[PDB]
Formats: sequence, C-alpha cells, structure tokens
Amino acid sequence: RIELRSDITVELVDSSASDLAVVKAARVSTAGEDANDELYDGGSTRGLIRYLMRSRHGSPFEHNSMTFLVRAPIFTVRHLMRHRTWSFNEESARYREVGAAFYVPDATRLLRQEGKPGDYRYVGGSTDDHQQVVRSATRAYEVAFEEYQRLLDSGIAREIARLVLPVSTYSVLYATCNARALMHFLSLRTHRPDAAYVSHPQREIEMVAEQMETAWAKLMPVTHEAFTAFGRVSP
Amino acid sequence: IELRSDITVELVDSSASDLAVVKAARVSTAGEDANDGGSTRGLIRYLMRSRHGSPFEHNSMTFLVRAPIFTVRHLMRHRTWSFNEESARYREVGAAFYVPDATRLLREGKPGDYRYVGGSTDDHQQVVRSATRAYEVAFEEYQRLLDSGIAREIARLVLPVSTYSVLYATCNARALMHFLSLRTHRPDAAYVSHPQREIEMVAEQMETAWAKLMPVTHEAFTAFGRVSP
Amino acid sequence: RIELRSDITVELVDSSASDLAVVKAARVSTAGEDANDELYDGGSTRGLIRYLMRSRHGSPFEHNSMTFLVRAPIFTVRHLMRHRTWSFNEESARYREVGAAFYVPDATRLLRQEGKPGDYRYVGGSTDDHQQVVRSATRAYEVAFEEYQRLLDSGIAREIARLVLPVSTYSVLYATCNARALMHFLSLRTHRPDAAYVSHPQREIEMVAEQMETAWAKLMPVTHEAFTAFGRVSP
Amino acid sequence: IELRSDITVELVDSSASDLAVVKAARVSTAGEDANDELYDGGSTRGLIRYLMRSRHGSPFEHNSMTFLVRAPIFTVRHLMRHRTWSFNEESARYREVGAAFYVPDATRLLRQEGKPGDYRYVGGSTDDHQQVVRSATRAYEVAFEEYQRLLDSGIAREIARLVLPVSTYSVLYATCNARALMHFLSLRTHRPDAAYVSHPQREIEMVAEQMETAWAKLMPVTHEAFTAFGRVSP
Ligand SMILES: Cc1cc2nc3c(=O)[nH]c(=O)nc-3n(C[C@H](O)[C@H](O)[C@H](O)COP(=O)(O)OP(=O)(O)OC[C@H]3O[C@@H](n4cnc5c(N)ncnc54)[C@H](O)[C@@H]3O)c2cc1C
Ligand SMILES: Cc1cc2nc3c(=O)[nH]c(=O)nc-3n(C[C@H](O)[C@H](O)[C@H](O)COP(=O)(O)OP(=O)(O)OC[C@H]3O[C@@H](n4cnc5c(N)ncnc54)[C@H](O)[C@@H]3O)c2cc1C
Ligand SMILES: Cc1cc2nc3c(=O)[nH]c(=O)nc-3n(C[C@H](O)[C@H](O)[C@H](O)COP(=O)(O)OP(=O)(O)OC[C@H]3O[C@@H](n4cnc5c(N)ncnc54)[C@H](O)[C@@H]3O)c2cc1C
Ligand SMILES: Cc1cc2nc3c(=O)[nH]c(=O)nc-3n(C[C@H](O)[C@H](O)[C@H](O)COP(=O)(O)OP(=O)(O)OC[C@H]3O[C@@H](n4cnc5c(N)ncnc54)[C@H](O)[C@@H]3O)c2cc1C
Ligand SMILES: O=c1[nH]c(=O)n([C@H]2C[C@H](O)[C@@H](COP(=O)(O)O)O2)cc1Br
Ligand SMILES: O=c1[nH]c(=O)n([C@H]2C[C@H](O)[C@@H](COP(=O)(O)O)O2)cc1Br
Ligand SMILES: O=c1[nH]c(=O)n([C@H]2C[C@H](O)[C@@H](COP(=O)(O)O)O2)cc1Br
Ligand SMILES: O=c1[nH]c(=O)n([C@H]2C[C@H](O)[C@@H](COP(=O)(O)O)O2)cc1Br
Repeated sequence: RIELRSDITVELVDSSASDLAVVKAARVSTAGEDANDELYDGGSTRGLIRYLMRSRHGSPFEHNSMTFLVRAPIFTVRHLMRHRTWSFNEESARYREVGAAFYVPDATRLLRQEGKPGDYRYVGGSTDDHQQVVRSATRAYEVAFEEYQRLLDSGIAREIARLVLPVSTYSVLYATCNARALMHFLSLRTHRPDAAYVSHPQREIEMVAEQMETAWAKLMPVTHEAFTAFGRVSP
Repeated sequence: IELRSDITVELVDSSASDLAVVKAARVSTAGEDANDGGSTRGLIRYLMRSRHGSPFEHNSMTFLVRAPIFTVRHLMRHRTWSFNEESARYREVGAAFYVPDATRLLREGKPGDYRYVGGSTDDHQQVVRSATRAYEVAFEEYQRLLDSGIAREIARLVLPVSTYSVLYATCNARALMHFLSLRTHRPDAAYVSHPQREIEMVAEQMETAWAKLMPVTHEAFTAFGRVSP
Repeated sequence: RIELRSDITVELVDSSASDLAVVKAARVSTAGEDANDELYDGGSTRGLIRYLMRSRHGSPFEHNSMTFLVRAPIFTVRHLMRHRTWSFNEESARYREVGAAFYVPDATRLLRQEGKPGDYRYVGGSTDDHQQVVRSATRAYEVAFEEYQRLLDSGIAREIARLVLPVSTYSVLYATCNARALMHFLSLRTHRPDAAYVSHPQREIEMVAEQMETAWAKLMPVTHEAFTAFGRVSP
Repeated sequence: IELRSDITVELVDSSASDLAVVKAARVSTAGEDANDELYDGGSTRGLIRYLMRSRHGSPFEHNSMTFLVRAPIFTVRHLMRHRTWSFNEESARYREVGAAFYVPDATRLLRQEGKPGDYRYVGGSTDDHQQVVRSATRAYEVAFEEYQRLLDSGIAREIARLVLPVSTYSVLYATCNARALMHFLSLRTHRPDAAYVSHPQREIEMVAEQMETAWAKLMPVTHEAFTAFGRVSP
C-alpha cells in the first residue's frame, strides 16, 4: 500500500546569515579595515542595503549560508537542482529502497494549472479534476510500486528497479545557498506580477521557494524587504 | 508505447583542440609570443601532472543527449555545464521508455560494493515485462489526464523516471575530464568511481567524441590516472 | 628604458558562437528532438531571441564560447578577473621577467575621470591633467622599473623583484566566456545612460568591454541587438 | 609610509562543523532519518574518511567560513583566482590608499623561488634582505610621493593609483565552503608529502596556513582526513 501526500516541506536546518554580515562586507570597499569594527545603526543599515540592491552590487550578499532540508517530488527537485550555485545532497534510490510516498496536487491547487507557462489564456481548471487526477494517480502509482516491490523481491538492483517509479515520488535533500543565490532563485521560482521580470514556475517549486523566503526573511529582514522593494531582481 | 535501450550522445558543435590548450598555457611562460608535436605533447603532459587545469577550459563542446530522466538527473548534477532540456510542462511527452538491454548486469545493489554486482537473463525478461506493465499504465493515465483537459505539468506526474528526455549539454574540456572521472567506472584510475551504467554510457560516448578533438589531452588524461587537472 | 602606452587591446582568437545555436537550444524545450534538425528563418529567429532576452531566459545563450587575447594594465585585469564564470590564463611575473610597458591614460580619456564612481559630480577633468599624470607616472614607473632590474641583477627571485612594479604594468591574458557571461559582463562594465541599470566602471575596463562587444556583435548580431533593445540586462 | 611583513587572516564568521558533513552524506543512504538521530564519533570519522578517500565532495559544501584578510595586492590576485569563493575588497577607485607596503621579512628571503616548480631554484641570503629593503623603500617612497602629488592636483583616485606598486596592502573579506577551501589548500600549500606537490609563492601560502588552522579548529575530523589522504580536495 502506498501513501499519497500533497504537502511540500522545507525546514531551515542551519545558517549563518545576517543583515550585518552584508553591511560589513560592503563597508570594507570604502572604509578599508574599519569595516570589521564600525558604528552602524538601524537607519544606516537600511540605507546601505537598499543602495546595494538598487545598484545590483551583489557580492556583499554572498558572505553567508543557509542550509534547508527539503521534501518534495522528484519533478520539483529537478526544478530546484537547475540552480547551479547551490549545493545539494539528495537521498539515493541507487543506495536505498524508495519509500512509497507519492505526490498528488491538493484540490485548491488544480485551479491554477499552467497549460503553457508564460501564456495568460492557459491558466485555469476546476475541481472535478482533482478526483480524476487522484483516481489516475492511484492506479498508476500502485502498479509502479508493486512492480518496484516485485523486482526488489527477485533481487534486481535497486538502481534498476526504480526505473518504474513516477517523477511524483517523494525525495528528501539538503540544499545550501548564500543570500544572493537565494534571491536569484526567488526571482525565477516565485510568481509575482509586481516583479520587474515576472516568472512562471510550476506551483510546487513555488511552494518550496515561499517557505525558503519566510525562513530567510527572519534572518535578513532588511535584505528581504529591499529585495522586494527593487522588483525582486537579484543583485 | 515504445521500449528502447539506446542512450545516445552526438557531438553537435565544438571549438576544441590540443593547440588551443598549448597557446593558453604559453602566455604564462612566454607572454605575447604564445598567440611542434613533441612540445605540445610535452606541455600537455606537464599541465596534466601538475594539475594546471585552467588552460584546458578555453574551448567548448556541445552534445545532444537522448537518455531517460534518471540518467539526465545524473548528468545535470555537474554544475559547471550548460543544459537545455525538453520540457514536460510545455510538451506532450513521447511514449518512449528506457529498459536495460540483455548484456546489462541486473543484480549494482549498493554501488562501491563489488560484492553486490551480478545478473542473469531471466532477470532480463522479468525487468522488461514488469517495466512494461508499469509504463503502459502510466502512459494510459497520462493520456487520460490530458484528454480530460488536465495541464501538461500535472499530467506528467504519473510518468516514470525512465521516460526519455533530450537535451543539449555544453562543457569545456576541463569540466568534461572532471565529469569523466566521476561518470566512468575505471579500476585503473587513481580514484575509482562507481557511476550507474546508464550515465557511464553517456560518458563513454562523450569521451570517444572528445578523443577525436583533443587526442593528446585525452591520452595524457588517462596516462595520469584519469584525475581532472 | 621604459615604454608608455595607453592602448588597451582585445583580439578575438577563437569562437563557436551563433544566433542559430541559441534557437536550437531554446527549441529543444518545446519541440524535443526535432529542434536539432529544424530550419529557422530570420523572423522566427528574431522573434524567439527577443522573447528570451526580454523574459530573462538565459540558459539557451550558454552553448557557445569566445576566447579573447587581452593586453591591459594589471589594475584593469583585476576588474576583468572579478568575473567568476570566465576562464583566464595570464602571463606570470613569478615565471617571466616583466616587460617595461606601462599604461598612462591618454588626453581624451582624462576629460572623463570618475572621482566617486556612481557620483556624476566627481566626473570631469582638465586639459593639463594629462601632462601632470604623464610627468608623475613617468617618474614613478622609471624608479620602479630601475629597482626591479637592480633586484633581478642581485639574484632576487622574479616573484620577489616584481613587488616594486605598479598596478599600471601591462599584462597579457586569454579570457574565455560564453555569450550569457559576456552579457552580464557588458551590463556591468559598460556605462550606458539608455541601459536599465547604469553602471560606473573605470573607463579602462569599459574599453576592454567595448571591443569584446564589437567582436561578439558580428558573431551573434540578433542576440546583440536584442540585448540592447531590452536595456542591457543579461538574460 | 609604513613597511610591513605581516600577512594576516582572521576568521570573522562561520557555520561549519564535521556534523554538517555527516548529515549531508547520510540523507543519501538513510533518507529523512539522517537529519534526526544516533550520532557516534567513530562512525562519524569512518564516514568522513570514506567520503574523503572516494572524493565524494558535495557533502563538504554545506557550510561557510568568512575570513578577513590583509595582504599585498600581488597575493590578493592569487587568492582571487579561486572562482568558487566570494570576495569583497577595499577599492582604490573609491578610497585614498593607505601607505602600508609589504616587504618580505629576513627569514622568508632565505627561501625565495625561481622559476616555481624547480627544486634547485630555491635560495637566498641576509644581505639580500637588505638589498630588497633598500630597493623597496626607494620605489615605494617615490610611488607614494607621486600618488599624493597627483591627488593634490585633483587627479581622480582611480587614476592616481596607477603609480602604486602591487606590494600595496589591501584588505578584503573572503568566504568559501570547506570543499572550496580544501581545493585552495591543495594548491596554495607546499607539502612534499601531499599526493600533488604544489609550489605557490610563500605569501599566499602564509594566507593559506592561517586559513587551514582556523578551519581545522572548526572541522577537525574533516581536516585529519584531508591530510591523511594526501591533501587532495574531495
Ligand atoms: C558514484 C556517485 C555517487 C553519488 N552519490 C550521490 C548521492 O547519494 N546523493 C547526492 O546528492 N549526490 C550524489 N552524487 C552526486 C555528487 O554528489 C555530485 O553532485 C556530482 O557527482 C558532481 O559533483 P561535483 O560538484 O564534484 O562536480 P560539478 O558540480 O561540475 O563541480 C565541479 C568541481 O567544481 C568545484 N565546485 C563547483 N561549485 C562548487 C561549490 N559551490 N563549492 C565548492 N566547489 C565547487 C568543485 O571543486 C567540484 O569538484 C554522486 C556521484 C557519483 C559519481
Ligand atoms: C518559467 C521557467 C521556465 C524554464 N524553462 C526551461 C526550459 O524550458 N528548459 C530547460 O532546460 N530549463 C528551463 N528553466 C531552467 C533554466 O533554464 C535555468 O537553468 C534555471 O532557471 C536556473 O537559472 P540559471 O541558469 O539563471 O541560474 P543557476 O544555474 O544558478 O545560475 C545562476 C546565475 O549564475 C550565472 N551563471 C552560472 N553559471 C554560468 C555559466 N556557466 N555561464 C554564464 N553564467 C552563469 C548566471 O548569471 C545565472 O543567471 C526554466 C526556469 C523557469 C523559472
Ligand atoms: C603553482 C601555480 C601556478 C599557476 N600558474 C598560472 C599561470 O601561469 N597563469 C594563470 O593565469 N594562472 C596560474 N595559476 C592559477 C590557476 O590557473 C587557477 O586560476 C587558480 O589556481 C585557481 O584554481 P582553479 O581554477 O582550479 O580553482 P577555483 O576557480 O575555485 O575552481 C575550482 C574547481 O571548479 C571547477 N571550475 C570552476 N569554474 C570552471 C569552469 N568555467 N570550467 C570548468 N571547471 C570549472 C574546476 O573543476 C576547478 O578545479 C597557477 C596556480 C598555481 C597554484
Ligand atoms: C561599478 C562597479 C563597482 C564595483 N565595486 C566593487 C567594490 O567596491 N568592492 C569589490 O570587492 N568589488 C566591486 N565590484 C566587483 C563586483 O563586486 C563583482 O565581483 C563583479 O562585478 C563580478 O560580477 P558578479 O559577482 O556580479 O558575478 P561574477 O562572479 O561573474 O558571477 C556571475 C553570476 O554568478 C552568480 N554566482 C557565481 N558565484 C556565486 C556564488 N559563489 N554565490 C552566489 N552566486 C554566485 C551570481 O548570480 C553572479 O551575478 C564592482 C563592479 C562594478 C562594475
Ligand atoms: O550515482 C549517483 N549519481 C548521482 O548523480 N546521484 C544524484 C542524482 C540525484 O540528484 C540524487 C539521487 O540519484 P539516484 O536516485 O539516481 O541515486 O543524487 C546519486 C548517485 Br548514488
Ligand atoms: O519551469 C521549468 N523549470 C525547470 O527547471 N525546467 C528545467 C528542469 C528540467 O531539467 C527541464 C524540464 O523540466 P519540466 O519537465 O519540469 O518542464 O527543464 C523547465 C521548466 Br518549463
Ligand atoms: O603561483 C601563481 N599563482 C597565481 O595565482 N597565478 C595567477 C594570478 C595572476 O592572475 C596570474 C599571474 O600572477 P604572478 O604574476 O603573480 O605570476 O596568474 C600565477 C602563479 Br605562477
Ligand atoms: O569598479 C570596480 N571594479 C572592480 O572590479 N572592483 C573590484 C576589483 C578589485 O578586486 C577590488 C578593488 O578594485 P579598485 O582597487 O579598482 O577599486 O574591487 C572594484 C571597483 Br570600484
């Protein structure tokens, strides 16, 4: 028996990110060695960071890291993993038997399907779909996992047996970035009609991106607001 | 549906030669002067053994790759490459699926355990038959979701990781060597890696094409233990 | 016996860069295998490249390379080597006796000096500045080069003798990028009031950038034109 | 003007421990359950050695270390060739340069290299130190004197600096993860015992040594493995 889930989760597992890190790093360029010591307050912090954001001076946002634990279907992990300045370590289906958790969209998700990303007329759907999707998914997931279990039972290599598993199978990974890589990622992986360049990601990676953005907002409140302020363009 | 076991790589564009390496390396010792066969062979052997990899980066190779998604995930972990890949969010995907061929060992059960490696050919028929039921049902349902007006990006959730995809993949020679050290199983190498056979097929095809472009670099690569400089 | 020059030179030595490669790379997404054997006409090329440029879809612009031979002052080479997606190989002063060639800015250049980059009110300059710079530079360079040779004559290692040499000493290097990295470089290393983000690079690095742009314009005229139509923002 | 021979590195921030390695590696083999349970020094060391010996590099990337570095420009150029790092450096286009310049100390000059990579080109002596100090003093004094005359003439900071030598001190922040740091140590330390002998100049190697010490304090199991296996980055 399989488990169907529709939750996509991100947990902040570790970090070293602050708005002060950014101020210090940027100060060294005009201040020299005073940089590491100086008297910088609430209003000077806002001012400097907004300025770096508006000028796209991005390197001072690199002196940090945030590490997330992500649990998501493989098709969404494929989206996250396209971001080449991040580091990733993922559960391996060559090394382990895969758990029978599979992703299905929730009812309320399906009313926001993008038939051809970037085109307005292709957004829509309604919730007779959800039952049809649940019904199709259940049949395909069951068979795949049963054939999966069957080959493992004959002693077929796990890396071969998994060929039958759907891209909706859940995976778990660690994902580490600095703030600049995170802002570049948010620019592409959130849909924000406010933004200078509006992106059209699938909703499931956007779910990942929003949770990450919430955790990041707490660590770097001033950077986060400035990022939104300047049109969600990565410095 | 179609079942297939080809995994193909074609070189589609390049600007890559051994001489491009020699010139790049020679600005250092010679300056402007830098812009035979034995000084080329010599210089390249030295850069390889000293691990001066920067001269090997002044070049590009582009490949067109046809492989199932699980192997494409392997390829796309190499972050210094450039990729563009067929999208199931935009396209209705083709009913082509990978199954291993007859000569594939079917029993590495934990890679790096050359105690967990083996196989037979009654395993073959089992794999094919069993994958076939999985793929058939997945595709039928993928079609029924499309036919009900479900968006492509959602319909595809039911497709296995053995679905064929296709992409352009571009690297310089230094990134390729790094890729080859990880993505071929070569007990003769200084550091032995244990890649899945399917990505290794990709890798062998790329190495073969690259040997035609840069045969002296390819020889030095192997001579010094298949360690990327 | 020193030589003063004020020419910063870029030569394209090799490339494999075209607009058509960009189209193929984008078409694989929507057309699959067929993209590799498709024929593309002028208007479909233009429409597609302008679409990617304005949408900031940048990956299709990476399947190429350009290799430049660059001769420039150290201080300008440092600007150029800040760009981490490039490949560089540079003449070594640890290995080679350095040539007596040093950069001075020419008279036209000095009219457009940047006192506080980004601040337009420290932009400017006089006509007699050229003579004061030349008289000042020539004295300092002569002494550095003379001490350099003295150190070399006393058997001091080249790696140590060169500490007396100025940031205006000429170096030579190969610099290799793809068009996307070149574009991000041009958005930062050229000053353009038309641009969506006006940058304030030292004129010396900008001279490097303009010549790269000219050579690249010839290889990928469609992309070039599109990059400029949409405000010099790197996809 | 002030002549110095110190090259300093200070750790100003980090999030790095051997623990972030074990967790990142454990996800692959034990899934979700690798964030959340049984941890053991022996098994932690055996896993880190195994990743190191096998060059499984990626689990060593979930961390960061930020160094504040003060070093002459010619050394900064060596450090900044490592493109996986992030840097922010004092700008001479924005700032009047301080007249601090590097001269090698007396012991260092006894080493000097070549031609780097040839054993028989290493040498020096202690009236050579006084040559170096005297030539340097003459060059730097004139450079700084011209620098000032140009600034006094209202010539722009960015142009005036053309006269200053590559021995001018600069200050920067440098952030990397432990995988990038290992690669940098492999190339920027000279260790006849390593699987690959590298021949960096002494000054960047003085930067490297201090970074290694600071890192080893944070990740001693990783550092012991790095060294045990020939100082090859995973
Ligand atoms: C047998 C095998 C098993 C594997 N097992 C797993 C697994 O179980 N789970 C999993 O997630 N992955 C696994 N991987 C994938 C692996 O962790 C890498 O993602 C992939 O192999 C490519 O690694 P790479 O970074 O060395 O090369 P690429 O990312 O091209 O990077 C090339 C080199 O670039 C440098 N580099 C680039 N970016 C950085 C950076 N940000 N920091 C430091 N250095 C950088 C490094 O020196 C690196 O060696 C496995 C790979 C193999 C061959
Ligand atoms: C709506 C949407 C649609 C997409 N469509 C497709 C698709 O149809 N097909 C497909 O294959 N992918 C697609 N992608 C993925 C896309 O092609 C990117 O690889 C992904 O968005 C990550 O972007 P990136 O390459 O800008 O950033 P990452 O690879 O981190 O790189 C980040 C930034 O680093 C720089 N950079 C890193 N490496 C290089 C390099 N080698 N050269 C130059 N600059 C570099 C660039 O400035 C880049 O913007 C899509 C993404 C979105 C949000
Ligand atoms: C003794 C010595 C002598 C040297 N001689 C010279 C010289 O004469 N001239 C000169 O210019 N430099 C010289 N260098 C500098 C050298 O060429 C490198 O720029 C510097 O050593 C940083 O090394 P790196 O590129 O391997 O690592 P970093 O750039 O962190 O890169 C780490 C790893 O990332 C990967 N990587 C990152 N970007 C790319 C990319 N675009 N393509 C492929 N892989 C990538 C590679 O796998 C690389 O090894 C020398 C260095 C040493 C230690
Ligand atoms: C007018 C001007 C003023 C400047 N002022 C200063 C100054 O005062 N002090 C100073 O030190 N420098 C200064 N710089 C240099 C600047 O900080 C950058 O190093 C330089 O512009 C290189 O471009 P880049 O860092 O945006 O991207 P480059 O390193 O090419 O990289 C391209 C893209 O790759 C991505 N990327 C690559 N590596 C990482 C990583 N490790 N983490 C996250 N993302 C990554 C980013 O998305 C980045 O934009 C200035 C440049 C200009 C034009
Ligand atoms: O040999 C491997 N190659 C590889 O690239 N991975 C990466 C790919 C993917 O992001 C994740 C899991 O892959 P498998 O499910 O193929 O292990 O780790 C893992 C192994 Br083991
Ligand atoms: O929104 C997208 N996000 C994405 O990352 N890709 C990348 C991921 C994968 O390597 C390939 C195809 O993905 P889909 O099958 O998710 O389109 O392109 C494509 C699209 Br469209
Ligand atoms: O040991 C070296 N370290 C180094 O980083 N380079 C790089 C730095 C610079 O960009 C160029 C030449 O510097 P020297 O002039 O410092 O060799 O090559 C060269 C040598 Br040799
Ligand atoms: O316009 C700039 N371009 C640049 O690349 N830098 C980087 C390069 C160098 O590493 C450091 C100091 O450069 P000047 O010394 O040119 O400011 O910051 C700074 C400025 Br401002």
